[PDB]
Amino acid sequence: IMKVANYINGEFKEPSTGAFQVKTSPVDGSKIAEVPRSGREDAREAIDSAFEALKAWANIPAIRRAEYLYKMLEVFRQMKEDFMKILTVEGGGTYRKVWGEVVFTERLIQNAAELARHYQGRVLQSDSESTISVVFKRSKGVVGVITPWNYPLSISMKKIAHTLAVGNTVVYKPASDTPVTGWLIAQMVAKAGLPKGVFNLVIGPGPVVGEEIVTHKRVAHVTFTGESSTGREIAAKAAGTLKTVTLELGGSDPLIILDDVDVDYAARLAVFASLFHQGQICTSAKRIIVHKAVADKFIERYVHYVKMLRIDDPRKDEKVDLGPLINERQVALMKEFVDDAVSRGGRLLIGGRSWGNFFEPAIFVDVDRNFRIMREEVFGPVRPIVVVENDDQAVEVANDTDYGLSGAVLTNNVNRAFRIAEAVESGMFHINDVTFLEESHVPFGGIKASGVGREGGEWSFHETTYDRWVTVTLRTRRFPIPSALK
Amino acid sequence: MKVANYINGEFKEPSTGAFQVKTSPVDGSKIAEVPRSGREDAREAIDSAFEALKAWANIPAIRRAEYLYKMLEVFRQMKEDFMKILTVEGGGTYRKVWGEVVFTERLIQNAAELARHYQGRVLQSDSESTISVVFKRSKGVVGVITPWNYPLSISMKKIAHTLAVGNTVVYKPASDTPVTGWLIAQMVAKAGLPKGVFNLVIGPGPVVGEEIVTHKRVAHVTFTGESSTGREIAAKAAGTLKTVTLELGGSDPLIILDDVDVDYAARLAVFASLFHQGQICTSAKRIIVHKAVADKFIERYVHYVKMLRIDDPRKDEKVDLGPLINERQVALMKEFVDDAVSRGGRLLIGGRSWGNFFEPAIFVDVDRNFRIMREEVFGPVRPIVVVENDDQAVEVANDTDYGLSGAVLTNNVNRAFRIAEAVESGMFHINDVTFLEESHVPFGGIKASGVGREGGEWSFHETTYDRWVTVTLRTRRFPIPSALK
Ligand SMILES: NC(=O)c1ccc[n+]([C@@H]2O[C@H](COP(=O)([O-])OP(=O)(O)OC[C@H]3O[C@@H](n4cnc5c(N)ncnc54)[C@H](OP(=O)(O)O)[C@@H]3O)[C@@H](O)[C@H]2O)c1
Ligand SMILES: NC(=O)c1ccc[n+]([C@@H]2O[C@H](COP(=O)([O-])OP(=O)(O)OC[C@H]3O[C@@H](n4cnc5c(N)ncnc54)[C@H](OP(=O)(O)O)[C@@H]3O)[C@@H](O)[C@H]2O)c1
Repeated sequence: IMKVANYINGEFKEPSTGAFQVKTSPVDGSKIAEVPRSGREDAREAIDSAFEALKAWANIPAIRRAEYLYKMLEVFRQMKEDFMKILTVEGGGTYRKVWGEVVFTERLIQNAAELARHYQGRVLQSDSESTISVVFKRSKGVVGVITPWNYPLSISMKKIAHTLAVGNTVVYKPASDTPVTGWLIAQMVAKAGLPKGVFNLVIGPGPVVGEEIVTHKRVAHVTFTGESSTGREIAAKAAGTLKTVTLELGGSDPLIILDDVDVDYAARLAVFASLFHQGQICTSAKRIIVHKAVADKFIERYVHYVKMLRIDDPRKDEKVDLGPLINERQVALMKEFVDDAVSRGGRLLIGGRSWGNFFEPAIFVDVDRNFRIMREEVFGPVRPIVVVENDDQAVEVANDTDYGLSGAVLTNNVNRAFRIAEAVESGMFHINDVTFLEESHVPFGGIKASGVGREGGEWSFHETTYDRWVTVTLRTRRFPIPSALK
Repeated sequence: MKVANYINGEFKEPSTGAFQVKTSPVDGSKIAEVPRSGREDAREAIDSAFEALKAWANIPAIRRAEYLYKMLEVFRQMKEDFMKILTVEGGGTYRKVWGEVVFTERLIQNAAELARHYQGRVLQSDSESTISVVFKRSKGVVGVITPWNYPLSISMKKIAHTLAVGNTVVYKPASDTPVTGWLIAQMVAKAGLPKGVFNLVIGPGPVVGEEIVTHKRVAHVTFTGESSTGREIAAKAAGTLKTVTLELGGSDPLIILDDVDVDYAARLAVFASLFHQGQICTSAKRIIVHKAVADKFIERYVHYVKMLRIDDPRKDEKVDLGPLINERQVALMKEFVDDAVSRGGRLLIGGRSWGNFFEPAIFVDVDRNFRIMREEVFGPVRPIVVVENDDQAVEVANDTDYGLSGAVLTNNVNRAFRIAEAVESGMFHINDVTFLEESHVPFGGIKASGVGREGGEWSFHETTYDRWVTVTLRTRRFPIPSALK
């Protein structure tokens, strides 16, 4: 009953040119909706609207912004089943995946509302007599939000909800493969009645709409989640107007399994960590590293559970384990990974078939450091298992990557756990749990090629505000020039 | 005098043997031969810092604090040498260089005091049986690239705090102040810091600085300098996803309302606008006065400016202003004066120059199109603008691309706070100079003035990252495969 459109300055509307594109389902190729193909002028209109809305939005008390976010939370709760539907048909997520994403998104919006009133500055001791010295927190201004296709709702809303809570306005450009999720977000914001211009949605190509956002002089900050190469390009262009950035650029997270574990549980945990959402998760367990003393048993058990994974149309029922990859380019890439591994002498334990956008888990052993699946982020269900002889070796292999997002170790030994945790070069680490653990109010982010900054709760607030030192001097002073005085 | 790099615990010549002669801005006399290092010397320093990183970051903080307390001890014995070099090399007066040295002692001590106290967080987990904490970790090897105006205090704020928190350092001082940098390395060497923890490389920004900024093993660059340079650095830094701290100058407003002690305001304004010949990022560069006191203010201000004594800063302790750092700066100030005259500006006083010396040029009848209103004037040329009310004062104050500091002079609490809130700057001062600065406060700007904050724990935030770690104490069930069982 409704057309998909941009949302700019309180109004749903077509791109100025009227150009559109057809969004199809990765499940079966069927048509989902025609969507805007916006260009530079649509981006500019959104930026100007965000800019004009900024001062009124930033200057109201935090409690008023919290109120708007609680309204959004209310509307989101009403829209849950619409979001689940779209995440499944447009993004290819299974029922359990999209259910989890929606539950997390509810928690994120609530978290941002909860924290709005409580972001504190500092009162300082002055080294000088008769002076008051404090630090306020101020919003950065208009913030560009540029997001990916894998968890398009939760990733977008973590950025959007927290950025808004602290008095910034937003220009949001969703991934081209997930525009309907972006439009549903705009629907939610509009029904919650946020002031015009405070939130704007522009649907269009990254190299056009996104680049205008990154280079516009009125944008103060860009928060971006996507590929490491896209991020470095954005960071470079952002420097032109000295805007700050937050960048979460993918990972190749190590899951380290020691010899003292419950092997069967380790295998159940490893299967979930490595293959959930078809491995299309930035903090997926992309490189599995097992101690030789349990390697045979682990590999056997891991493959045993992988055999059970059910791959199907995710709309079929609630128990489907894996849906399709997002598009044909992803399938082609996964084929290259498999092909490279096999040609290098790698042992394909299980899997390898694809059809349309579907791609089965493909598990390898007997790999070395020059395999493409050891050297690159594998954003799909192709996974190497590496056998190591001791903990030093576990750490060496774990760190032999350009990335550094998350990581995990399974062991019951407190010494081995903590030593490995300290030595693994990552922004996040988890002992006895999956690599993709995530909470709404924790600092989520990486080091090395995985990007810059942290998002979640107050860490998001840190990214999109600045500290403002203000003093009051209560005494008159004498000055060193002109020395001829008095 | 001959000066060298300090790399991996050793004072050494650049590998080309290339050197150049540094002269005094005061009289053009020789001061020293200094390295003209290249990309290989920078690479060596970076490599040394990288190899020293693990051992330096992983010792307890109290150990790093001890080294800093030792640096403090050595610095205290070298004070006079720093003052000498700051005057002869940088052109600073006795009062200026004394102030910089006192502040530098405080900076080093502040970094030592704070090292053991930088805390992470223990969080509430939304999950059962889960411990959730956040550690602070060193970023790695940090490049520090510095300017010539306050070469000691600016360098040490960055150096000491960055070291305190377990980073190693590659330092490239400004080409006009390389002896200051060498003296810093002397201080570090005598404190006995482990080899490679701190490294000095003297050479051209476009060669040595470029290599630091683009090298794969550098984790962070902290930079103080011109806005244009900063933008180039930030762009280059993106190639390897290193983070940056940038302080890029200012065009700070000093706002004077009609309820002030006018004579006091004039005295304060002279100090704020013209100390170190206005070569301060937080100099009061645009003076904005309420019409009700403007005539009286302008007269008193010019009266005090008249009294300033400009001379060889080596002469005695009472010289008010020395020279500018070089002839390029004098030529720039002449451009500013030329533009103001051409636009109808009224030169109330000053403008005389000889060699690197320049007598403060004060203009009235200026408007928003003058270069001295539109650009950072890093030197002794200052406009005074007259406004009719507080709204206009704010409009003029914010009509700049910069946003570093600013100040308002008034006894009215409502006007002071409303003006402070409305002025777009990273720092603001009520009833004091624009260039107020302490060792442990967040110093930095917004808009074109740069990115990030330095000073105390704010320096720590810039050169560390947060690291979320959890321990899960229960086993759970997972959603795939659903067939389980
Ligand atoms: N670190 C994390 O927290 C994390 C978690 C989730 C996702 N991811 C990463 O995201 C990757 C996949 O997502 P993706 O394919 O969407 O990554 P992407 O190709 O880098 O694109 C991400 C977003 O940037 C836009 N874009 C492309 N070029 C741009 C440009 N020149 N200027 C501005 N924006 C531009 C894209 O728009 P278009 O769609 O129109 O091209 C999209 O909205 C994963 O491989 C993973 O690396 C990382
Ligand atoms: N915001 C603040 O805290 C603050 C306070 C003090 C000074 N300043 C600013 O600093 C300006 C004056 O200082 P400045 O003349 O030294 O500015 P600058 O020309 O930008 O140079 C600063 C430093 O950067 C180096 N440099 C030049 N090009 C480089 C490159 N391509 N890559 C890496 N490094 C490079 C310089 O080395 P070389 O000497 O070899 O060129 C110097 O060490 C003032 O105008 C003001 O804007 C700002």
